[PDB]
Amino acid sequence: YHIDEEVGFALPNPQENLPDFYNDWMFIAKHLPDLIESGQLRERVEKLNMLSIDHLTDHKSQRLARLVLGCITMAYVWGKGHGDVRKVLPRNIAVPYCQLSAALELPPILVYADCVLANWKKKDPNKPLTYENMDVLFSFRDGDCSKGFFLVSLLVEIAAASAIKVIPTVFKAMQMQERDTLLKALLEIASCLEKALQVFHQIHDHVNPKAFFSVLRIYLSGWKGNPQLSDGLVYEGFWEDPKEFAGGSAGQSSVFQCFDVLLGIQQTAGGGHAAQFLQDMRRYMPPAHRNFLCSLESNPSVREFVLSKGDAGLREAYDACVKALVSLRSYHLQIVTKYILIPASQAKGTGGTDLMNFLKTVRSTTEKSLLK
Ligand SMILES: Cc1ccc(NC(=O)Nc2cc([C@H]3C[C@H]3C(=O)O)ccc2N(CC(C)C)C2CCCCC2)cc1
Repeated sequence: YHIDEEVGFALPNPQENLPDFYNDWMFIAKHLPDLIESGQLRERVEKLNMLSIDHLTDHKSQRLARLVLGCITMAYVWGKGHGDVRKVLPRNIAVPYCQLSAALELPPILVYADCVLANWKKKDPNKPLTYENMDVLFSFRDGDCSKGFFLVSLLVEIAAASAIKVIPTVFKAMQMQERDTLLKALLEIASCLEKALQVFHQIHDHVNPKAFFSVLRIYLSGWKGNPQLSDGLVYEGFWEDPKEFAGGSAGQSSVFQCFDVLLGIQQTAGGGHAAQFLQDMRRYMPPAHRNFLCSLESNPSVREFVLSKGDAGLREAYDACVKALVSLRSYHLQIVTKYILIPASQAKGTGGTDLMNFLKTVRSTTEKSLLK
């Protein structure tokens, strides 16, 4: 399922340099701030040779190439970020990008798995995974707080990895009827989820709201229900008609969904808009991680097991997990207020109110699953 013990859904030790064959791509991606500002970004993209993807032969080089092409694509479409957009992606980016995206089974737009899960390095390999020892590989504009937003997102993923590695213990304990082992597992998950909540606080240290809202959000925006590209984007030379794809959001994280699925909280049940969105966002996750979520829904229910045993210790450990999720969602809502709602007050579903209502629906659905 391509889940790492240490960093979870994050790509371990991402690749940083492509083969020299792709130098022309890497130069543009590494210089987005200068090229966007000077107005050379679009000219440089339009001057690119067509580069075959046949020199990208392992998962790490393909993932780096997707991140490179994805950042180039956002810079090309959105430009300087003030409404002068391009609705046609030139063939010499669109064709290799779409081919690579098909091989990796991801849509041809920058997604969370590119610009967070694969967009990072350790400064010192001998030091731990702390903010001070980490950097991103690509940013869009000087002052866009991309390092802070991407790395804090990644730090939440790494924190969650401590809980994700316990999930097999949970199902093995239910299968083997190991009550004490299951109780310890559920409590360990809840403890890790509250430590993940502590990581959330780091966003205030590294991301300021004006920069995030007015700059970074622009470059992460997509072309699904977006009035600036109402029919989607033309991937020139690959598909004739434009296609719509959503921009990035926290709902693309597998961490956002996997614990609800583990605990039997049915966030994708029904035809409601929140459910449909979370189902649709699975298409924006790496296929192995989609598969992991699907396997969790097919396993015997943790929730029915705990409810069937007349075990107040099991129910409370389960409830500790649920409350931890509820806290996480509530802090998530505070982030929406500080980083979106308030900056806005001075694309369909992108509106801060729609984002707010979505998280409130999710948090309510989580609260409903409390046993007592
Ligand atoms: C392409 C792309 C897509 C997404 C992202 N990373 C992002 O969105 N992180 C995020 C955003 C919001 C706010 C805007 C509203 C939302 O999108 O729901 C709240 C919380 C978070 N996390 C932890 C934070 C403390 C940084 C998320 C919360 C769920 C688990 C992962 C981290 C980066 C690039």
